[PDB]
Amino acid sequence: EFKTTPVDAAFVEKQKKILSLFYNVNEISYEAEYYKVAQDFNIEASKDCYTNMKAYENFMMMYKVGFLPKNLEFSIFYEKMREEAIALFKLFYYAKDFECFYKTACYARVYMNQGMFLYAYYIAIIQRSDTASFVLPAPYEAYPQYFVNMEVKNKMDYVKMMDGCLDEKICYNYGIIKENEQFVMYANYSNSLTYPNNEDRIAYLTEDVGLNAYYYYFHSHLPFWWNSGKYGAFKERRGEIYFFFYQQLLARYYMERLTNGLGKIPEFSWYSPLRTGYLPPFNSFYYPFAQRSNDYELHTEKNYEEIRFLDIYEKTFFQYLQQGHFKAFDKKIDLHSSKAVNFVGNYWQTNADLFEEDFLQFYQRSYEVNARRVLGAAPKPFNQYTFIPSALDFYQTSARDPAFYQLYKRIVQYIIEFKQYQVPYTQEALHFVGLKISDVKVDKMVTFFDHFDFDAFNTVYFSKEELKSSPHGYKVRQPRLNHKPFTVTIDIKSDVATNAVVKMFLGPKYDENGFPFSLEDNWMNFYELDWFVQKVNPGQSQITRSSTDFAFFKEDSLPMAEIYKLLDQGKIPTDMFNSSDTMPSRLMLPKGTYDGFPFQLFVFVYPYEPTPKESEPFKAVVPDNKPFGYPFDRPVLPQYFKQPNMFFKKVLVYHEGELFPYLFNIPH
Amino acid sequence: TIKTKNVDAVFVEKQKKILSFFQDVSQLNTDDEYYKIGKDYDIEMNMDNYTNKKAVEEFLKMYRTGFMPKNLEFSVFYDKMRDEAIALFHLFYYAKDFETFYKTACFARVHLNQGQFLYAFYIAVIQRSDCHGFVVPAPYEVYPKMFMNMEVLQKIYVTKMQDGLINPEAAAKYGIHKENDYFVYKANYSNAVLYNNEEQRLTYFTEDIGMNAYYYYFHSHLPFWWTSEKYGALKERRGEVYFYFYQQLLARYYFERLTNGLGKIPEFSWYSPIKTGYYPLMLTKFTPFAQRPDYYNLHTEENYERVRFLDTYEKTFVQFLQKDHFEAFGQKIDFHDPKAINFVGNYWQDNADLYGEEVTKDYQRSYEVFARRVLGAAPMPFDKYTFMPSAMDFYQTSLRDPAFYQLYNRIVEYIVEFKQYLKPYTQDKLYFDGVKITDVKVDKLTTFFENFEFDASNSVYFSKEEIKNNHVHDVKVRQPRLNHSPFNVNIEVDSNVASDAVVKIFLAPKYDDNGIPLTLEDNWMKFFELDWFTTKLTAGQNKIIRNSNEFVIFKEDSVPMTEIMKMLDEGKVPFDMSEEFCYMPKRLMLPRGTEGGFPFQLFVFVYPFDNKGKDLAPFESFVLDNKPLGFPLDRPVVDALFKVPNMYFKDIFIYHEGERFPYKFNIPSY
Ligand SMILES: *[C@@H]1O[C@H](CO)[C@@H](O[C@@H]2O[C@H](CO)[C@@H](O[C@@H]3O[C@H](CO[C@H]4O[C@H](CO[C@H]5O[C@H](CO)[C@@H](O)[C@H](O)[C@@H]5O)[C@@H](O)[C@H](O)[C@@H]4O)[C@@H](O)[C@H](O[C@H]4O[C@H](CO)[C@@H](O)[C@H](O)[C@@H]4O[C@H]4O[C@H](CO)[C@@H](O)[C@H](O)[C@@H]4O)[C@@H]3O)[C@H](O)[C@H]2NC(C)=O)[C@H](O)[C@H]1NC(C)=O
Ligand SMILES: *[C@@H]1O[C@H](CO)[C@@H](O[C@@H]2O[C@H](CO)[C@@H](O[C@@H]3O[C@H](CO[C@@H]4O[C@H](CO)[C@@H](O)[C@H](O)[C@@H]4O)[C@@H](O)[C@H](O[C@H]4O[C@H](CO)[C@@H](O)[C@H](O)[C@@H]4O)[C@@H]3O)[C@H](O)[C@H]2NC(C)=O)[C@H](O)[C@H]1NC(C)=O
Ligand SMILES: *[C@@H]1O[C@H](CO)[C@@H](O[C@@H]2O[C@H](CO)[C@@H](O[C@@H]3O[C@H](CO[C@H]4O[C@H](CO)[C@@H](O)[C@H](O)[C@@H]4O)[C@@H](O)[C@H](O[C@@H]4O[C@H](CO)[C@@H](O)[C@H](O)[C@@H]4O)[C@@H]3O)[C@H](O)[C@H]2NC(C)=O)[C@H](O)[C@H]1NC(C)=O
Repeated sequence: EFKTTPVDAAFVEKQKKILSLFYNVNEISYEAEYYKVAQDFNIEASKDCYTNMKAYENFMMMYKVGFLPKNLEFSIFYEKMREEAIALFKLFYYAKDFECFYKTACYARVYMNQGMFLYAYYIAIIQRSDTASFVLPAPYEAYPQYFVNMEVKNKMDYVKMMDGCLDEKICYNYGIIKENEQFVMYANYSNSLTYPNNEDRIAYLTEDVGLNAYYYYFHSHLPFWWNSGKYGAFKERRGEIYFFFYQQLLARYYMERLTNGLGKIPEFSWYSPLRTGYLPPFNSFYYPFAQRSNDYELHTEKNYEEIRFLDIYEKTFFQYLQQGHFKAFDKKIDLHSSKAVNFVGNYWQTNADLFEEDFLQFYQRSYEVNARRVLGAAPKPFNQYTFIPSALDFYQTSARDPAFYQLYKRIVQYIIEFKQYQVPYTQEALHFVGLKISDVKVDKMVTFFDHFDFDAFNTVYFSKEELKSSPHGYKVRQPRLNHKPFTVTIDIKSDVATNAVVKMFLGPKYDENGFPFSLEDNWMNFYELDWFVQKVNPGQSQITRSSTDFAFFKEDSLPMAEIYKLLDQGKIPTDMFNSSDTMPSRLMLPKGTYDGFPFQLFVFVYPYEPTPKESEPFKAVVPDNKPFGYPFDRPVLPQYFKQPNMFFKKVLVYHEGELFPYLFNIPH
Repeated sequence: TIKTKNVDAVFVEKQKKILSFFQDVSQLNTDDEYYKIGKDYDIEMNMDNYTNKKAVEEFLKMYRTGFMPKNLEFSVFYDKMRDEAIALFHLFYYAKDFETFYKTACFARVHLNQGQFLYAFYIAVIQRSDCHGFVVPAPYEVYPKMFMNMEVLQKIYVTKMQDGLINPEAAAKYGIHKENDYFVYKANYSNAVLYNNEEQRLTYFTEDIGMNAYYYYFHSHLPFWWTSEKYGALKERRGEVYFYFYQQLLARYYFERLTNGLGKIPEFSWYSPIKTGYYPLMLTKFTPFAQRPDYYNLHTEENYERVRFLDTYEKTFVQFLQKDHFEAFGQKIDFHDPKAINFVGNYWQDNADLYGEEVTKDYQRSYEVFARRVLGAAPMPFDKYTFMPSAMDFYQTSLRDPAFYQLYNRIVEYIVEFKQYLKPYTQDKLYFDGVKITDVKVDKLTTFFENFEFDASNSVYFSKEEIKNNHVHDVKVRQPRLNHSPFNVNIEVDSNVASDAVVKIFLAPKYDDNGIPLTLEDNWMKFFELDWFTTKLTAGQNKIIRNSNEFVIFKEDSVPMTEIMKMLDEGKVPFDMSEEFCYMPKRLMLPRGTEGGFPFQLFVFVYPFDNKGKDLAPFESFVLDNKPLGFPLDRPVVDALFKVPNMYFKDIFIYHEGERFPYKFNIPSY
């Protein structure tokens, strides 16, 4: 069903080598290539495999000491682990060419903590300019322990131990099936036993594998601990990107709330109990994931110190706001400019750019890191290498915890407070002389659930014999949200002839009241659907635009088994290649109602100014000097959003078939 | 004996026009001149009759957007309403001459919200130079619903709905009488139906109408959102006026506490419950005010972000104190400099001058604003124009709420922490060479309660017929109010050489709650300025007699608007309403005494008046001296370093005569 890209022979050889490191991630095949290359790899005598000598020797000092042991949980939020992951990434990134890169990777895949390897290896592939174009397995196929609820994981573990189904018919009743000599396990989203509250209404978005992958992808595309100088001109906009990402995400998430009768994201206080608990079905074969009960007191003895830190980190920000202008971190900052937006984002992410340095240093403490440690509820790590995990310890599980949206809602609000310093758009900056939208029409917008498979073979262990054949075929089936394709047609009257930018946004039409939202208090609640350039004709014309073409949404990842078959034909999937860090299509729309749920479609047309000729860290970076989210990057005066080149359309989002996903997983 | 002032027919005309906007405030007379001009008035077409072209256009832009609807409650404490008020004020203030000014008010009365209009208009009349010398009715005549509980209000309403008394004799037992063509309504203070805590002892003060109108006057004279550019060298002393205003008022409040056996205003925490609540019995148009129960948790869900703001505001100040010298707001500040008081006060009020701008902005969040919203215990506003009012949303009701005094005492305490950095005055600074006060003597000081009536007609809605016929002034409210007897202060001064001099008179407590004499060291901020004036000393023996009645810090009671119309037919205007409108009322000068005589003390100070280097007369002739406000008690004191022969401390007692409880004035006789 998917867009393909023709791909030559050199590429296929390289892509295959790359993907082969993601097979049976959790054990070592004594007969696989990677193993022999790892053994043949004298790390000692090959300084000249690397661009950077310092990076080489740095890693060696560390490696003579010792790294995180195999099998333990890896998380980039713990200091010593991060420093080790960064050293290994430096190695991957400074590899002279693809050969040295492969060897290093084989070496690491054999002698190192697998989680740490996967983390570093992912990022390296995305960042190395000679690997820029190659494809990666979806995060749920590489780390399926972070995307599988415990019940399913155990069902698989016991099937492996049994060497298959004793009796097909008991198995069937447990949602276990044979298909083409592969096992398929049906999976429910977790019940009130996992979210002991209203937030369980939404488990089908928060547990969704696309959504969690998406977040993992956004991190790997530009990690907080790294410099953004590789993207040149983009560096001046890093904080802008950080805001936009969370604002969009939270806007999307709030829409799911509204359709499930849920309202505003609750606000919290470090000095008070947090209402909404989280109980994850995940474990690290050592500790189960830390639970957070309902009405959990954040301010208990073990958190006194971290809360102190988080409290000033926030209040320092308030003091910025109060002072208008001030020196911070070298700079003299004036909150009336855009060198400001960037700073503000960088401030809140304590990323490398905030310090003007290449990598985060040992001792520069992160607000997000401690926010997450406090909200995560875990007892304090036992030592350097051993912590008790929580959902907030990983990019791939973060989106599962209600507290995650509460934490980012807090940051995003503080940025909105800053945005009140920004001067609002005027009639002249928004009006498109001689152009008018006369109508917008939209096809029926319909959501629904349907089944989706992935290979979870990575959390299953195989024998020496089986390993010789690199084995898979442990598939998880899950209902996932989705929508039917639709067309937006825009009608435009115009006087003369230029390229135009067409932008589409989705916003709520009413609050939980039933009361119309006014733009003043809604601009933050619009998420972008699309961006494209158009040749405008004199007079009357119609722009037709299908959802399947929307610039900010991707098709589903193919599993490796399918990737391998495409590669066999000279093909790869475009979206996994050209745009992995984009949200999946199926999640484009929030679950509707049979009824039809009322939202609004915002259609913007403005003149196109041919600019930037760049090299993109995200697909959110479109070749335009306008802000991200423009014209909804800042406070609005509602009376300038009546230009003829704007159209707000009421749309209703329908739903079809079963409303509850669990009815998709019932036996006979 | 109401202190008069004569005036010409041109003045009379203008004054009538100003007064018209204060009658029948919530309604419109289709037949009146103001409406005809108002309805039809084209601002854009009259661009050239305004000093400031940008203000006209700023206003036009907002007015095309829509302004607050009629009939909703207006408070300056919310961004959008404030911004509309200010764009309106600017229109009033930049009108080229009176004619344009007048016509603009006409337009604004026709088209804008009543509260927003009255607010802007009142300030305009005070600020406009060509209006200097003109008179405005007391705020209780304009917003009478804000100076009375709902009991009286409902009687007024019932009578109006009936178009009279169905049973004069039954009405009598509710304190309602016809007198002339007036309906007269006796009113109690709220403690007569409500004793929910010890703070209700202080109602005849905190609910007093003059005391409340006085706060409103202070704010209108110089609102926080506006520059003080127009007041000359006041600009360099704004923060000083801010501090002193509250310091004085809190001293006066404190006296009322003392004489009612209550001691010190309690300290609070934005993270803890606040003990004493506030149950308001006022109504507005479509809601009651918000209640704060006792033990209200300031730190609930809804206040999280607010308290984070409030908490950071304070700590920023604390950081200033720790630093001594710092750069902030684009100014180098040194806390050893006594002049820093300008910045300190400006910081706490978050006024326009903190930033050196004409007008404050939404993104410059105010401390006082957010503290008021937190302690008021109202729920989140419904939208930008629909809130639930608490006493602290208005200058005319704030003094009613115990929390009000707790809030400003907190700020004033913080300013006092700054004053710790100031070097105490030495002997040489205070010593008047060759001058000694040899005796002070005071007539008996005695308070009493006494009936006072005001026009409450704006609280009522009138019919078509009545409005046409000007029968629109028939509702009076009578209420016992504190007063004291006039008294003389006799001061015998000795000086070798003749010399021009300043004499200051303060009032202070004698003891704390334990009955230890208060020492200057701890209690120099507990002093209340009663009077200042100059005399000429001569060689030898001097005797200065000063009547309380000539104390310059206080004014006489306002006259009703009704008597001003009568006066204006004689070519007269009430002097104290013209030049002395924003002074504290005279009759509340002394705290309520006790039958046995509660102990206070007078401080009398005499010092040299050799010239007049720096003196204020733009704000008004308050500080005819380059001396700090509240000199010689504007910084901390060391007892030994302080006492000087031209100072004198005299023990006095304040008595009370007649009924001690106001409600005893309001019993019907049988
Ligand atoms: C129970 O509760 C409900 C829900 O809260 C209450 O409902 C509220 O009722 C309000 C009326 O009291 C109402 O507000 C009015 O709505 C009018 C219509 O609003 C629409 O249109 C305007 C402008 O018109 C143009 O719009 C389109 C788009 O360009 C054009 O194609 C059209 O052809 C028009 O040219 C838009 O701006 C709005 O967004 C709406 O879509 C308003 O026009 C009207 O505004 C007037 O009043 C303001 C203050 O009074 C004033 O600032 C403004 O300038 C307007 O002035 C006119 O009206 C006054 C009297 O109001 C008149 O004397 C003047 O001469 C002048 O012509 C109102 O604001 C609320 O919309 C509504 N709330 C909701 C959610 O619907 C309900 O009242 C309440 N009932 C009871 C019994 O309590
Ligand atoms: C302001 O606040 C003050 C303080 O409360 C109010 O004062 C009260 O006013 C009320 C009602 O107007 C007064 O009540 C009347 O008292 C009358 C006489 O004194 C009493 O003698 C009786 C009878 O034997 C004793 O038993 C009592 O203890 C009293 O001392 C009394 O004649 C009268 O009776 C009327 O009402 C009853 C209802 O049961 C009928 O039976 C009877 O026919 C008659 O109609 C009242 O009860 C009350 O005394 C006042 N309070 C105090 C403390 O003295 C003011 O009214 C308030 N002013 C305003 C304007 O609100
Ligand atoms: C994902 O989540 C869904 C929802 O939780 C879950 O669906 C549930 O599945 C169970 C079985 O898997 C199912 O119950 C089975 O129910 C049937 C239907 O029974 C109906 O008719 C009864 C009268 O004849 C009536 O009493 C019932 O209320 C119901 O309407 C029933 O035939 C089965 O009977 C029992 O069989 C078991 C065998 O273990 C015996 O222990 C027992 O003695 C009975 O003979 C059995 O109960 C249940 O109804 C579903 N829940 C809902 C809410 O619809 C999925 O299984 C889960 N899927 C996966 C893959 O995880």
